[PDB]
Amino acid sequence: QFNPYGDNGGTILGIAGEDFAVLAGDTRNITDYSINSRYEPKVFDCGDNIVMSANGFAADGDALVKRFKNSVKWYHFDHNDKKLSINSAARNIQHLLYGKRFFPYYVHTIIAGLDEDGKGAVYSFDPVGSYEREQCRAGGAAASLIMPFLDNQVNFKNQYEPGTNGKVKKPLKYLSVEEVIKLVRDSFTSATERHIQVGDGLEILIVTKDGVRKEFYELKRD
Amino acid sequence: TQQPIVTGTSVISMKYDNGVIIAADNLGSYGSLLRFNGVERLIPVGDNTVVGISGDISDMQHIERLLKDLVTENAYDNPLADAEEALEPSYIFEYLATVMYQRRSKMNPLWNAIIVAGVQSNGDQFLRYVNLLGVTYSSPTLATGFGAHMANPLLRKVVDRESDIPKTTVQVAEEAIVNAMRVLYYRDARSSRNFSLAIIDKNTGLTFKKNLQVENMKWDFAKDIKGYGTQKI
Amino acid sequence: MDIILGIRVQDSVILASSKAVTRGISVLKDSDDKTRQLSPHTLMSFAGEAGDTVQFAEYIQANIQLYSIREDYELSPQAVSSFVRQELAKSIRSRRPYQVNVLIGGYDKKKNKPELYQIDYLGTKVELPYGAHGYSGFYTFSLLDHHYRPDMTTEEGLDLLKLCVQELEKRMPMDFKGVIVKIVDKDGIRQVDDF
Amino acid sequence: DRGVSTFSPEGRLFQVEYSLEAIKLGSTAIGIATKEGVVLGVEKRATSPLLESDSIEKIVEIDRHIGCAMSGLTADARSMIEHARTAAVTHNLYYDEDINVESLTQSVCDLALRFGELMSRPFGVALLIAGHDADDGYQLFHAEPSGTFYRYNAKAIGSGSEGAQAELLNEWHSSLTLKEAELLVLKILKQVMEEKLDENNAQLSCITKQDGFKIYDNEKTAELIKELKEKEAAE
Amino acid sequence: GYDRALSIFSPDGHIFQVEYALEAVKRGTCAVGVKGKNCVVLGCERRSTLKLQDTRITPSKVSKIDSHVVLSFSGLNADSRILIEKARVEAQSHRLTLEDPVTVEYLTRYVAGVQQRYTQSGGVRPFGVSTLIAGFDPRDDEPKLYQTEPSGIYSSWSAQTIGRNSKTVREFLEKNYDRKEPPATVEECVKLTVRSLLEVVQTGAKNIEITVVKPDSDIVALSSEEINQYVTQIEQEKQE
Amino acid sequence: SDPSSINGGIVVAMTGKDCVAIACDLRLGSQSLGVSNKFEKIFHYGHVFLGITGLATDVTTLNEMFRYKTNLYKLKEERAIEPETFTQLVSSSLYERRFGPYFVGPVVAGINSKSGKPFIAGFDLIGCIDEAKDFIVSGTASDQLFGMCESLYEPNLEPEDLFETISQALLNAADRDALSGWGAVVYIIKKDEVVKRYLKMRQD
Amino acid sequence: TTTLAFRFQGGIIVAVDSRATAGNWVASQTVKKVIEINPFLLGTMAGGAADCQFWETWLGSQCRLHELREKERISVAAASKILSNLVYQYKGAGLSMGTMICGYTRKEGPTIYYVDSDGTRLKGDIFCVGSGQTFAYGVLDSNYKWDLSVEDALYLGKRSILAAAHRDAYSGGSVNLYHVTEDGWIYHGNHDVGELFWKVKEEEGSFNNVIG
Amino acid sequence: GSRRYDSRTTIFSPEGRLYQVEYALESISHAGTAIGIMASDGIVLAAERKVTSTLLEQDTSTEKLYKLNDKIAVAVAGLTADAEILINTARIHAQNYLKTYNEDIPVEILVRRLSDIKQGYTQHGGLRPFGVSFIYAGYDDRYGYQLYTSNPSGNYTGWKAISVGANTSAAQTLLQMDYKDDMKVDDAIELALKTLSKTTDSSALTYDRLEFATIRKGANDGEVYQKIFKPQEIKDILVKTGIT
Amino acid sequence: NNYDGDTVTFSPTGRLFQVEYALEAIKQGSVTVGLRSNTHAVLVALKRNADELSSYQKKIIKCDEHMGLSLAGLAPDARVLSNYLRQQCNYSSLVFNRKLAVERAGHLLCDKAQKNTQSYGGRPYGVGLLIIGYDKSGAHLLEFQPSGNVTELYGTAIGARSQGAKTYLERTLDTFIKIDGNPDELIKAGVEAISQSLRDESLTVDNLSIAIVGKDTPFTIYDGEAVAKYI
Ligand SMILES: [Mg+2]
Ligand SMILES: [Mg+2]
Ligand SMILES: [Mg+2]
Repeated sequence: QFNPYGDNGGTILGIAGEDFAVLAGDTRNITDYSINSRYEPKVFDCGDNIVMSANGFAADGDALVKRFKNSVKWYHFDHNDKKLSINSAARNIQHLLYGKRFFPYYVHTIIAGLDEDGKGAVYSFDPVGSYEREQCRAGGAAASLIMPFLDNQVNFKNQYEPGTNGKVKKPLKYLSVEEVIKLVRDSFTSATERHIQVGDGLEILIVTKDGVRKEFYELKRD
Repeated sequence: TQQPIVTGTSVISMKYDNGVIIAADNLGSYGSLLRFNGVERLIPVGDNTVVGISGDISDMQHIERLLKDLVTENAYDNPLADAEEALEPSYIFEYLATVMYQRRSKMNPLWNAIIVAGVQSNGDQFLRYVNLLGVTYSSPTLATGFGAHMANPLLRKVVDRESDIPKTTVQVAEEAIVNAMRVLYYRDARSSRNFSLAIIDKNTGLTFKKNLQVENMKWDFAKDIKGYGTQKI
Repeated sequence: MDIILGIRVQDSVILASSKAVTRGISVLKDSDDKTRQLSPHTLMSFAGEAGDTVQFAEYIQANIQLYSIREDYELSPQAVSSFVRQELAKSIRSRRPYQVNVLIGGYDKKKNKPELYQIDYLGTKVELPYGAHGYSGFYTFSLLDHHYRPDMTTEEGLDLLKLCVQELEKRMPMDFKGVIVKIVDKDGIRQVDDF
Repeated sequence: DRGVSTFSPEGRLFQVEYSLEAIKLGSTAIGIATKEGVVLGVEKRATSPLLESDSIEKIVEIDRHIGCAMSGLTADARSMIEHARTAAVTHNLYYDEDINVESLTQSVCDLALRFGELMSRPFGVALLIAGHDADDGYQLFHAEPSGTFYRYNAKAIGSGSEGAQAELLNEWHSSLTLKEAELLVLKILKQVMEEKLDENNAQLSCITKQDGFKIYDNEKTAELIKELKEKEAAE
Repeated sequence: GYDRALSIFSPDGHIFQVEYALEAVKRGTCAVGVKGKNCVVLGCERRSTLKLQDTRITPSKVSKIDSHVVLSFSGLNADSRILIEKARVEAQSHRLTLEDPVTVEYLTRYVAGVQQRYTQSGGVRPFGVSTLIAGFDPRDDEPKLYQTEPSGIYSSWSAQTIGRNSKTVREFLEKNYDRKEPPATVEECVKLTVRSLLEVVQTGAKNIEITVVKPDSDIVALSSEEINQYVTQIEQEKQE
Repeated sequence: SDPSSINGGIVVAMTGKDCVAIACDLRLGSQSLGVSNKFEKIFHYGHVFLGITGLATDVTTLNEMFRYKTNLYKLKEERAIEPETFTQLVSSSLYERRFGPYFVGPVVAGINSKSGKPFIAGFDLIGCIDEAKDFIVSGTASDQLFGMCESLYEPNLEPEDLFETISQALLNAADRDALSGWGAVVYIIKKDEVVKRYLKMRQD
Repeated sequence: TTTLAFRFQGGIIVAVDSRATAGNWVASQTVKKVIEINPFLLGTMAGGAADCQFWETWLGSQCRLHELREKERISVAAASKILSNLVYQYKGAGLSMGTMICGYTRKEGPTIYYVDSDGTRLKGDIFCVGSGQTFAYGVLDSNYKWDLSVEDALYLGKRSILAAAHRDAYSGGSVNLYHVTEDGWIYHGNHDVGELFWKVKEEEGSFNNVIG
Repeated sequence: GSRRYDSRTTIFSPEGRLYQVEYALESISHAGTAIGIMASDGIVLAAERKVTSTLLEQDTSTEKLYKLNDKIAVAVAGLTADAEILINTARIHAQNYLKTYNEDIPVEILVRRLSDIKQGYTQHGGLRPFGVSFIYAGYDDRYGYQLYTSNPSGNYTGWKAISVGANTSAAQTLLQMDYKDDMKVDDAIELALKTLSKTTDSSALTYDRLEFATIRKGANDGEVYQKIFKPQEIKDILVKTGIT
Repeated sequence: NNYDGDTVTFSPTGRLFQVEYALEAIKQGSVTVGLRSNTHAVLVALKRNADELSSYQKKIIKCDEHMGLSLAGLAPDARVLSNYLRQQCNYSSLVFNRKLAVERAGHLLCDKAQKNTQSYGGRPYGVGLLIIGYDKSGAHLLEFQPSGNVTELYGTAIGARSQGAKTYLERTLDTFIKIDGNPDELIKAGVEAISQSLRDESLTVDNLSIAIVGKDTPFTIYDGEAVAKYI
């Protein structure tokens, strides 16, 4: 019997800063125990200061991103070159996903950018279109390895102030872009050690008011 | 939904400094029966592209006809059909990848794994893969089926990353491809000795080699092997 | 839904229907009215698959109300039951059938006679002195076979109905949270608020 | 006879040109755009005194940020309003935002030329579409049955239109207040109307960023009519 | 399918098929609607050119759309049945989906929309019918009276008439109906409605029909003798 | 699960000298539960009689369908339908639902009004005609009926003798079937008189 | 998941948890399980997240179109029935939905309809849906009165989710509270269950089985 | 294109009349006269066949009177072929109703359905209307004995006595003169034949030029019987009433 | 005369009058100019207002990053045809990862307009279009007529009084073709060309509309104070 779905592995991570946002993902593409590519870009600049990644089944992921990029193009044509806000992009993606409710895009989608007040924004989607704004979100193979770490080191969960013994929480102080990238790199370095599908390379897309910048880092190739 | 009947095995390929190489054997299997011994699975499109196909042969022959019709259609009302508005590898691939994903989305796939090898207008090497699921990816080396498991490891020792491509000559690349084809003949039960090889170079163009054979094989050591453990004679 | 009973006496039809609505683990409601008034002298109780029951009942109600307005005339209970049967008989060979069983209790003003019709989801219609759907008949019919008379008063019919419910409350494993009872006679439809 | 989609020798669609004549017979509608808001006003024109004039609905809400006034065969406007309301709501569903006033107007105008041998004839009604969005601020559009729409600082449609437009030519400037615009619509309506203008045979409305689209009470309009009378008697 | 554009504009901006549909309404028997303080009365003319008629079974001029709303008309009888059927279906559909009966305005808006649709759809002619729609909104005691016409425009009326010689009876109503003080009782409203028809009808015998609609689905049609008593009292006051 | 044995019931028909007989039980059930003892399975359209066993909703539906069709037949043809013609109509009507059939076992019985010839016929659920000279059986106790009819039947029985034969065939067959019984009816049919007799039987 | 809604003197209380799981894996603790259909209407999320989000947002669009056309606030009865009639068309296709449509109008008063993906539409006073529904019902049934104050009713809804969050493995994270009045709904904050549990334990004297 | 050849069958005149309906009514005015009379104990249907021949097989012939079901019959005036199309539709409608409700269709419901079909041909489709007028004679348990008529416009009305076809003005005046409410079937039979005998364009009224039918509760006890008269039976009733 | 009732009817001299009447609508429209060099292609359009309170009707529409047009005639027909071009440009990019050739875009417009001239019930398009674009064979300028005729040109003009601008371009042919790598000078030549079609009115800040596409220049439209530089 024909199986229309597959699993191309991969892991992605979106973090929203105070006045910035990052969307990272490894560059390894796989089937079963084979490596298809050591460098296959997974996070894309979609225009209007929005970055996107649809992790899971890569054919559905490529199709969705391609359709969203097309939606941005037609939004400009139909609405006098108006900038597509991150919240409007999110709602539009819900409709793209729910349009295939009974034959889903087998992907976990994440987008990042800035909201209309200039603050950092990340949105997270399930395969059929349910979505939410989030501060911190990992997706894909090693998401279970990364998120507990982020709960602890970004949101300071289970961390209290010394001397008070549980009475006073560690205060939630804002993180810089340099501090976030350190956590992203350490997240993927740790995931690489313990998950077979994670490795080869790490590509990060950073979004600010100035635009979209890229950073690349090598990962272990075993 | 169907099952593949008459099938073709591995297609292997890699990039080198000035272009790309692609190869595939000339067999059409019918399960374990090695039925058809003269099947060409590399199909050139113009003088800048070669499409290598594995999997179902009936679906390959259909794709072969789509590409032939693509060339005809591109020439219509096109004075620059043999120049600036000729078909590029990137155009040919994107078309096939669209068709493959559309066909899987109607639950009626073309039961193939395809590699499109070629050189672009600006001299850039093109090498990308697509299969029955519409899954696509690119890499300095690409291979289908058994080739993925056995050829890629050997070809990756020559070109391990992007920076190794300018350091790799056409002689070294062809040597590596030919060796990989021998290894596949040793170890793939649905392979043949006879194969075709195509080189697409930005300077010397498209060289298409037919009727190549696996040679320099090691079998002599077999005479010393006796029994399965304790047999001395 | 679970228990729906019906009894036709001398001058009226009495329908009794359980109040419980259960969604798997929990009892969501204990006051649910499993009935619709199709016309002033015709009442239909129902039980079957969730959602389909109310959807079907309201669909029938709308059609009979439409007929009443168009002709300025109330259809006979027999005519309404035949319309309902045809809809269910049509439904059973559909893409997705209505999984709904019904009792239709009506008072025919022309013949001055009460009438009770039992129709299952297949479109199987029978006119009866007393009827039920599901497992309800298994517990109650032996009592009805013994005590029933065609010349019973409404009060005697209610007493025989109480005996049936008591037997159900004793031997049925499920708690159906009692029954809402409604009477259909020459003066129309009314609910017995203490049962 | 002849095609419904036929061109005249001058290069105009007969049916579109004829529908424009039906609009000239319609009751007057006026719109004025300012930096403080857009005002929309109409002549009700009841055919008899027994007709309850508050049931005459020639000013209509499309969304909270978009209003609309009509002139001509007003029955034809109902399906246009329905489409506009649907388009406004649908865009909010798809994009979690308000729709641009121009984009709404363009969607309504796409219906216009969908006629042939689709609907059997063009619409016999013209629309003044007024609204506000963040990108282009307060706007007023004139949507015709030709499928064309022009943006206006001020515009009059209906039977008294050319007289009213000449008056709007002199009176409009870029510093008009909302209150000044209200009186100006009332003044020009009073000028072109057959019957004497009051709160029962004329209606006012506006669209502001803060409060959105609002149809004015007869009591509210009555005070503005009294304010108008006094300021004209002041010189 | 037959797609011919029958309703089209003319050089002077008129749609003649819609205007000729109004001429069919002009030919129809007179209908009148008057709303009091706590009621609405619908009066209708019956032409006495047809005797040997069976009045038991002959289609009555006033039709119930629901238990709380009624519709009368002037124009083509056959055309009116199609509008009545559609209205009755929509009334039951509204009850089924909204779980509330239609308002009088909603029902009017629906019927008027159907009439409009038949003025710009291919292969169809407009309805040669104008309607008077009257009743009371659910749980509301304010009387409602609306009018529709072939073009599809509709509006609310304190009192209105349609059909042949409607110009004359509208003249009567415009001088006799006071808005500050409408007919306070059922008697006063019926009397004013019968009076308005007597300006046009001929004999006050079987030529006048009267239907009274009150709040909370209280609708009744007056009989010959009951109407005849109004006819008698009106002329005895007139002999002075 | 099996639609032809949910409701239960039986029909039997026999020929005699210048007469025919058709009979049925009165039971309707929901598997083990007895629901009705007044569910008659024999209908008539003019002088042509039709018995129907099987799924009760289809029994009712088919009666309403053949009433519909025989009423239109009569209006157009200006005469009542004959048994031979009606048999072909049943067959046609059933086969048009070949791949979504009515789960029934119909039986036709009657005398041709012109020739005077006694006629009976049976069908399977998709319309195959069985035109027997002697007898036709149908229902959940069809095996039992075959056994009774095959031994009890002899040709050219007089009306009152045929009544006894068919009655005894039905009764004893029904008493060996859980899903049949609860009363019984026998029609004795002659060229211009038809008698209908309700039988007394055990009610378990 | 645990969601509840109940009618009382001062309107409707809506209370939900925040947890989302994929098997044993806790995907999110910050899920919004109350859908703000419009300023007057609320809906709860249980079963399919997308199905509830998508169709109750769509419902808001339909309610907005209704009041534009009819110039009047839509009834809770009519709003709930639009959603139930929609999901009934999809019956058999695989929608998963268990929701409470909550509103407060003039003609109806405070009203709650339980709407469900197999077509069910039930009016009622108290509803609890989700994997922790049984735990919430216990606290609700034993403490519910019609004459509850707004303050006490808000606490009851908060406390009932806490009961479920404690015992049910698939419920937790935080509690979201809403109070629905005739003039609209009012949000009464996000309450972390971790911090709430210890606070309630001390102040109330409950959860003596748990060491703190 | 094709527009050039379109007659536009469904348009108003400047006076607000439907051209094709009016012209169809003109056609019907040349058809053989059909009369219906309603009594307390039954209904009579009488109709004149158009200029016949001696070689026409009368006993197997039917052009005027048709059975719709056991309780309802119609008299035809106009194009016979058009009438048969509508008659078959009405027969199907009656059986659809009987299948649905298990009760015989009320007379008015059948009449309304056929009249609505005629109406449709005047409003949409661009086809010519049916050139047929019907007299419906029927019984049901709600209103008892009923007479209706319908014409190409799709308008229908109820009657105590009515004529369609040729010379309706003269026929209706004669019926209006001699009809009374307490009249019986036997009296109504006589009135129908006397009226046809005076209005006919033929020299004399004979059995071979007539079709006749009665609907009576003269059926043994609480039921209704339709009687389509045979040629010999029409001959006998002509002698009985003193016309031949 | 007797042969102008519909588009399906030839006249006795073999003319199609409905098509010719559609061509007349273009002549009533406001003037627009198109011209190109080897590196860039320019559109200049005189926008028309209804009155002093009204806006100036937009004339230029973007079809892709590398292609767009200017219109003269029925504006809704231009919207339909430009929407079709957007879709065809888009299909080429999505399916073939290929920017649509300007010449092939002209062929598609010709065939779409042709179908409306040979069938009953429909009508011809009532608009003329000037398409500019930069593809793999450099800069291009096309002229579309609703008869179906599409023509590749160095320069042209359509609309009312377009003959003046067309003669100017015919003189200047050798000069403006050589304006390579200088966008401002190529626009200047286009502004000077459209000036030869003006009477009574002159080019103001809200009157003028300019668009450009080139080697390293996406299709961009200039309106308002962005064209004050060229006045
Ligand atoms: Mg690893
Ligand atoms: Mg037995
Ligand atoms: Mg037993």
